Amino acid sequence: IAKAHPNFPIALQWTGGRGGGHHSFEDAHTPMLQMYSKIRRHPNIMLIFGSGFGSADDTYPYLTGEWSTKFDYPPMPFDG
Amino acid sequence: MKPEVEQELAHILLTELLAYQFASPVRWIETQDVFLKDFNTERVVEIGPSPTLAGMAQRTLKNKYESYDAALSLHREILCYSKDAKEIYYTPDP
Amino acid sequence: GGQGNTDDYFEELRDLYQTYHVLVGDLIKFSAETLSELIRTTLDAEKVFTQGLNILEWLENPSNTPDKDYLLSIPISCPLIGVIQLAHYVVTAKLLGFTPGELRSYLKGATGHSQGLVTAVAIAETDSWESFFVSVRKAITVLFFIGVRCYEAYPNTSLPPSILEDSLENNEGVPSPMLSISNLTQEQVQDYVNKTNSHLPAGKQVEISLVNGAKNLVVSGPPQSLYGLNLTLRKAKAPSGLDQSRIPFSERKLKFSNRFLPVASPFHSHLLVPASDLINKDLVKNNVSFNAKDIQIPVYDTFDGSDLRVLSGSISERIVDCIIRLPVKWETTTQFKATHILDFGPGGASGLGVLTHRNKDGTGVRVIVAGTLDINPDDDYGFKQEIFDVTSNGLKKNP
Amino acid sequence: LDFDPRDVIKGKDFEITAKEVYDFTHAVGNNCEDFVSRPDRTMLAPMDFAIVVGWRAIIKAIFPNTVDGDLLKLVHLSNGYKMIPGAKPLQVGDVVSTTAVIESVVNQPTGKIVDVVGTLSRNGKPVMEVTSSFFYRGNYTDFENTFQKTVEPVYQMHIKTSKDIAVLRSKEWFQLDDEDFDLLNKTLTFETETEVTFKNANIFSSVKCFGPIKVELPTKETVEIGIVDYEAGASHGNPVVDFLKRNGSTLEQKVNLENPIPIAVLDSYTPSTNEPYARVSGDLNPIHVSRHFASYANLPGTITHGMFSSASVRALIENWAADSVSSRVRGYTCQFVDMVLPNTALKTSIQHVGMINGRKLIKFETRNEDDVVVLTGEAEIEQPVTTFVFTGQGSQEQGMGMDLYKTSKAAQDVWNRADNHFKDTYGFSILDIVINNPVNLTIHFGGEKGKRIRENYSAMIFETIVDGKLKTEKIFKEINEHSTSYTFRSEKGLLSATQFTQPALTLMEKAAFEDLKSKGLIPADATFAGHSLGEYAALASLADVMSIESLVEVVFYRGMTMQVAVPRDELGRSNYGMIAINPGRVAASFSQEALQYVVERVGKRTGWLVEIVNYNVENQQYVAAGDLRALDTVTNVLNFIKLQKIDIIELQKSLSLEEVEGHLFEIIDEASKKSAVKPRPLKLERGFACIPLVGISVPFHSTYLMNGVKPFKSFLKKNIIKENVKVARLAGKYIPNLTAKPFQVTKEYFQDVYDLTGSEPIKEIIDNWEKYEQ
Repeated sequence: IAKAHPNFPIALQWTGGRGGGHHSFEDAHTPMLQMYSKIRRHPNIMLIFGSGFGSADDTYPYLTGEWSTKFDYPPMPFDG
Repeated sequence: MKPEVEQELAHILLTELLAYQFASPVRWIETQDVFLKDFNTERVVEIGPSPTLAGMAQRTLKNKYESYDAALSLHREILCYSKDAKEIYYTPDP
Repeated sequence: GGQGNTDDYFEELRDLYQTYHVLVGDLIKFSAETLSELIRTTLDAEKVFTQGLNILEWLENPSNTPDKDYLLSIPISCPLIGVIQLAHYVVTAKLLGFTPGELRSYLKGATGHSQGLVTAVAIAETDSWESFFVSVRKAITVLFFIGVRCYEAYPNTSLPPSILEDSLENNEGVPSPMLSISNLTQEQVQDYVNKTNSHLPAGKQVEISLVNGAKNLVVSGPPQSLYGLNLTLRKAKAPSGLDQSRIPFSERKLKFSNRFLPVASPFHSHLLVPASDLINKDLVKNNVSFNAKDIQIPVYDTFDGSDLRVLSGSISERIVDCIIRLPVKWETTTQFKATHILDFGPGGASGLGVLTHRNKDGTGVRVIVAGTLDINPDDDYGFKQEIFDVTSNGLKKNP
Repeated sequence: LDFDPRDVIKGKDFEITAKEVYDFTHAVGNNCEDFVSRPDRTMLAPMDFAIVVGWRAIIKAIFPNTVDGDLLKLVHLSNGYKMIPGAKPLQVGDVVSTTAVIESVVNQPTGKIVDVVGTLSRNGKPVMEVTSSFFYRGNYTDFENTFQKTVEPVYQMHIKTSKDIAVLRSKEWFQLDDEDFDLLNKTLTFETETEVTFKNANIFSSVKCFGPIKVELPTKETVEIGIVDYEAGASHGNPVVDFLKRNGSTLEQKVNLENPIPIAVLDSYTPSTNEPYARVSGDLNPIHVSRHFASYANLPGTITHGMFSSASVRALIENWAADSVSSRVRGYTCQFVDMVLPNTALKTSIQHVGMINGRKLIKFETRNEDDVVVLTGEAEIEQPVTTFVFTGQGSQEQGMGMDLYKTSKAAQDVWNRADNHFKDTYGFSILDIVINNPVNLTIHFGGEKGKRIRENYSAMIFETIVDGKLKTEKIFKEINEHSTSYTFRSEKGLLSATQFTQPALTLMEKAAFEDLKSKGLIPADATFAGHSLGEYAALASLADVMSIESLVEVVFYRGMTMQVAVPRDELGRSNYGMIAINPGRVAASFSQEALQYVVERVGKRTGWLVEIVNYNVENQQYVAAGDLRALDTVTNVLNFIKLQKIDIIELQKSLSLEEVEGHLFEIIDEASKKSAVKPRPLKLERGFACIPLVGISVPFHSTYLMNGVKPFKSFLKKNIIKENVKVARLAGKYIPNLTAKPFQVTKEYFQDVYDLTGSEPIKEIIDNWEKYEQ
């Protein structure tokens, strides 16, 4: 989609299975643990991450990028 | 050794081996192992009316000799005479 | 890049004698001449090159080239991969008008894979253009004695075809002395080879050779036993298009591809250990011996990860041990902070640079392929031209 | 050149060095990855290395002066090997001794052929034989030193009439040890080896013919009787084969497969030059290296070595036919047709056409670039390591083998020799049993044949152990010297009563196995075993322990002895049976000792009889037998405990060992009378992990039958003859079921069988073991 439309902001609300309501089977991290690079190669993607967030401390490591450190990965910060 | 006294002794031994085989139980465990573990048979051929021993060998193969026959990577081939005649007669069809 | 990145490495010399003929013609002539001289002066390697190793005539008419059954073997390839790595090095030092020492003065450090590390430590001693050929000799003889002193330590024997045909429909190639496993951690492959080493004796045990990526590994061993662990992996198979998308994550079975690397000998295993002293004596038999005061740029260990300036005894000793006995921990040897990785190893678009890129992806490092001139659509890495661009189009920084 | 073309040629001892075959393998282009090892250890050699170690002795036979030849136009015609059966392939530490004897020097019009048969040995033992065929082309009329010698195809002579045994001893070259030998219905084979000395192209000067005459025993094991002894000057043929041509058949061990199955079509490359091979093989023949010689012999040029071309094609086969294991090639032979020039590509065909002695007969044929044949030969290539397991009782059905009995001449020759024997000794034929299982079988006792058969029925005795007393009591209580009939009873049919199934099953297996022997499908080193009934059908099939007539005897007697020791009802059904237990379904943690904890308490508590009789596959298949009143209790207790998943195994872990004693005593004496509500006609049903066994109503392989084992042993001593048992086909290849270790004649093996059976014949042997010494 983004490759079809360069200058049109499209936000990826990547949630994970561990959320409420309707439900996916995937784990939260591993898909974004290996798609993040394929995304940031498009500046018109707002990367948003949900599924299980309750406080600042809960999601702060995802904000800075430190979450991928404990998964042996470059720090990958999210956009919201 | 002296072959003929050995014939004598072995005839005695076989005699009693078949004799008390009558009532003693069948240790098909240790046999099923030794001919499948020590000699590493590639073709077990069940000669019989129905494939009971072939089914008895596949389930001990998949169960206790799965890592083994992989680490060695054999084509451990199970055949009964009933159902596997072309593979034992070496007459497969094109 | 070391051995085993491409299938037909000799095709990368096609262009080199073809393209930069006026440029690398002298160097390839010198290399081939001293190399054939090595075959003559050595005791019994006249027998290990069954079809001879006169390479010059293999260049003009490809009909003079023996095929991969004789061309992919180690005692014939290991020098040729090194000369390819040296030729892609001379063409850029030349096209940038640099004496070897000049270009070397630019880098922060140089390291090699399985094989190329000798080429790196060789470059680290190069100062002028005339003082270059002594280093070329120093290098190429090391790889000539590694290939020979291994190919009799663990030669190739014909694999029983009962495996050659049973491996193709299993979507694999001819079993080669090394196998690559993806999407699998270093702990799990050890968990498995421990199950396979439990059965077989020491002379057929396998081990991990290259910790290539974090989820990309390579194990070595006899093609028989390697195909064996390939089998014992099939109990843990899952086809890649099975659509586990309707079963929870922890309930899924790990799918991952694997393939045999087009190699001819089990590098970084125990199977070659009996050759270490046999090459160490072969080197001191000749003049080849590298010293710390002779190199200026840091050169990193594939096993430790440290610089080869600091070493107890002869540096040339650990260099071979890193190619025969010790495994390579590639992320442990990439503990350097640099902005660009330009690779002169073999393989180009499939060589070492691409996997290094996939490892150091979100670290902001920018690999460029110093081997081939082509284009990449997304341009995650670079090519020949990006080495030579004078505009701002060359200095491209991946994020 | 005062060399004698008749004597044997003594070679010279050649200790293989480990670098000699490393150098050979490559110089041959033998890419077979099966022969190269590391130094400081011995190496293993190729079969063709025999020529390396045999050449200096093999060719000394074409040198003697009386065999005059033009060595230049000498042509190598064919080369064959024979790795003699029973020897291991050659290793490099082996100091191999070679010996070659010229066999025959035949003189055709187009030259003369010499065939040298060398025999190489180590440690005195012969290792392998090498045959070869040269050719001194030209004309020769030196018949006065010409002689041929051959081995004839073994001829069978199936004597049926009484007038042939006359024409036999009507002959002068047919003599035995005792001419009084009963020659009727016997089977005479003639393994003869004939010599001949020529005086013209056709008029012989001296013919010899000799070779033992053997007879099929009732075990079909051939034993010699006499010796063919023929000799005649100025013959014109050989009579002793003619009288065997039309009178008898040819016992051809080569059996062709039904349809040829191709293996591969490959390509090889003649070397650049013939120098590398010539240096290895020690064959410095200047026809392949020099050019001032091949041109001297009108040859296309510096041709290759033919022997190299043989070794390469053999290496072309071990990889593809033997899956790259060399020990499977036990013989190889090849013809040279025309010659090939170096640096050439060869289209080699590989095809499976025949069988021999249970090993594969692979023909091959190498085409040139213009696709002209140069090499034709075949290979004595082993099969994989094979095991034949023979089934047991419970698997019987209609027509079993009665299809094969319609097809395999070598099979119906078993059911015939069996029923005919039963027809005449018990008035009762199996071939009418299996093709339509009757419900009841009355035996009539007619006139003379009848009385003879009835006393034969009353002539069997069921002994029983009572305080050492070998108590002689009657098998057949209803029989007597006044009975005129006797009936057999079973509701479903007598293929459900072990009285008749045992002989039917052992027949069908033995009758199907010896058909395979007719097809050459049985290795010499094949292993064999049987599940609880197939032991006899295996022994007789593999080691030929007993004649088929005496085999069916004991197997029928076994059925009877098993039958009488259990009380059957009015119609002949029993209160006993057997059951199949799968510890996997009851509990994923159900151990082997879990069954011993669950069922031994049934036996000790209910006072009934149930025992795990067979250990088939652990945690997956254990079958028990015995009293059905307790067998259904062991059935129901598992179908209940699977519903509860109460692992006695963790009770040994969670609780103590003696608290669980009473803890499981509660469960067992609680479920025992709960299940004991059964009526009299106990019909068994499949539950969660119990699988009933149909037909089987006797609980064999139980201590319950321990009383009736000395009678059997005493009976066994009569039927099996020590002369018939051959230890060669038993050591290591027979795995008994009493002892689950391969049959080996050792003290500990005796001690192994003894301490588990407590029998005196082993204690009296181990205490008098010094019969080991003579």
